[PDB]
Amino acid sequence: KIDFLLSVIGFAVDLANVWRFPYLCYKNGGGAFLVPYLLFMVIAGMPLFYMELALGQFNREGAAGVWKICPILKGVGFTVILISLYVGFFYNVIIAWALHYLFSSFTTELPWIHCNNSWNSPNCSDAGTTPAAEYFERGVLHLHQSHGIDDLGPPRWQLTACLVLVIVLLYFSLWITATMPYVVLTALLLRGVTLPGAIDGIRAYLSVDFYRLCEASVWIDAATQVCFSLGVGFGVLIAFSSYNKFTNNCYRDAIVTTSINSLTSFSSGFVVFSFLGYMAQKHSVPIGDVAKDGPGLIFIIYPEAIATLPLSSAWAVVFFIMLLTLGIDSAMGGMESVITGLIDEFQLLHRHRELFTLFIVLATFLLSLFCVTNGGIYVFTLLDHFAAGTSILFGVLIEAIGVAWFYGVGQFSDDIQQMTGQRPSLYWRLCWKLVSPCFLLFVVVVSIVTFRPPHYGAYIFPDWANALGWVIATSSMAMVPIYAAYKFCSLPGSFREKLAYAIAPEKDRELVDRGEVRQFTLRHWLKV
Ligand SMILES: CN1[C@@H]2CC[C@H]1C[C@@H](OC(c1ccccc1)c1ccccc1)C2
Ligand SMILES: *[C@@H]1O[C@H](CO)[C@@H](O)[C@H](O)[C@H]1NC(C)=O
Ligand SMILES: *[C@@H]1O[C@H](CO)[C@@H](O)[C@H](O)[C@H]1NC(C)=O
Repeated sequence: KIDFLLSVIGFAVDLANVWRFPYLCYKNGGGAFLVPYLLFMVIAGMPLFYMELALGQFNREGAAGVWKICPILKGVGFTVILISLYVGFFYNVIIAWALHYLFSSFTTELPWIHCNNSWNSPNCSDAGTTPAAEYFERGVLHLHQSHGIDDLGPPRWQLTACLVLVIVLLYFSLWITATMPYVVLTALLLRGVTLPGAIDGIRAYLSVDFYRLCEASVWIDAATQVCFSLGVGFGVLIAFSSYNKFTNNCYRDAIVTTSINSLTSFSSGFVVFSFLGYMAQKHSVPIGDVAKDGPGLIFIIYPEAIATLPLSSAWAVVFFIMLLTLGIDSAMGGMESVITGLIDEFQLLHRHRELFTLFIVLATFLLSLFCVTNGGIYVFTLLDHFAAGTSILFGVLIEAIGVAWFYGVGQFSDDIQQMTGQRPSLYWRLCWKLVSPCFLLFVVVVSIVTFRPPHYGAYIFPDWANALGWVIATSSMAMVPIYAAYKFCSLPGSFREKLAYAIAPEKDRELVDRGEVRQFTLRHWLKV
């Protein structure tokens, strides 16, 4: 009971629900993003969470070692590793910013208050631009000294020192902590509720605009955010569930996890939009013109909310300590999963583990050094747009198609019944077989066909930036066909002989050899 309670609480609050969710909610309107989020969640987030839990718990192997049930579909074990590496590249800049803010918040006069600092412009408006946004973009990022993604400039030494500290802390780390976010968020929520002009920001939150529901960006954003929040599509759920006993049940875990995650996301968006409405009322501007729909929205929103609070310095220190802890936890989880999977896959990198871990850490630091330069927000935006999205949805769709069609929904249900004593009902089987793959395929095709170039406020990325982004997405996406070709060419025999062992499970060896392959009959495919 205590261990199970602490298990659900751990996944409840993370960097996805605190940082990315309000950004994507403000970008898409507020309710026109809430509707697709719930629609995609209740349909294809719980079934995939349950499927990943059961697969990991039964196979008792890592992200790549599970695929002995469909030997040809193993490139999705390296696709997820590449995706996690790409995410971890830009996942450290958030922690560097948090460290910078925590260090700079150790004073009696906060710097994001008034328009008298050396990093200000004649456009600054004290109750143009706000002092908090001007501080973030001109005294921390120094974005005004870069023309665009073409003109980056040398890295800054302060953010480089913060990055080095983050890297060493992560490497050496790789009751009180688990309850600080709840208290801090409750204080912020109460303060935002009891503020003038918050009702407008709440009305703008709980109101659906049908004109944006006919687009595609909001559907793609909701689909990607569901996977980012729940944790599916990264290969960490399978690795974690590899040690989840055998008799532990998975549907009860999935239901509670999904419910708590949804509640936390809703509360975070509520707080952010309430403060947005207050500031819009204060500055005599509409809610849609307060700030830019960029990744650094919380770093502009939250300093002002702390400033409107008594004893603002202590609250600032506590908030940024909490943010640093959350980022460290998420980064540790991702890097641990990547390293463990790579070590397990190759038996050569087992006598040399510390060297491999040091090499991975060094490479991640070197490739994350690109976002510390003057124009690093452009590289951050490009990575955020292109590392996840089409690649993660493609990997999730391939995993679902494999596990369901190529293996057997009935066989998966029989395995689950053997594991836990209860065979899944018709809702789960139908969702695994038909409902989820169709909605994933539609989203993938829509995302691929539609253009949607990235931008940062008013900067428009050139053609070569989009080409590079598509290159780095395709690099992760294209691990399935190459492994399929290698596996097909490695097996011996003829076309039928190779195809028999390429798709049948490794537990089916004694039966495929004696002229009996289950995947060669219509009844196997036509069953739900
Ligand atoms: C990209 N990774 C990040 C966030 C999503 C995916 C999953 C991974 O898991 C974390 C985690 C922490 C809190 C909430 C949700 C996920 C994790 C940390 C420590 C130990 C295990 C897992 C971290
Ligand atoms: C702003 O800065 C100037 C010069 O640093 C200083 O003299 C002044 O007192 C500050 N405040 C106002 C309200 O001008
Ligand atoms: C400041 O405002 C003026 C318009 O009054 C605008 O032309 C200029 O580009 C602004 N400066 C910056 C750095 O955005």
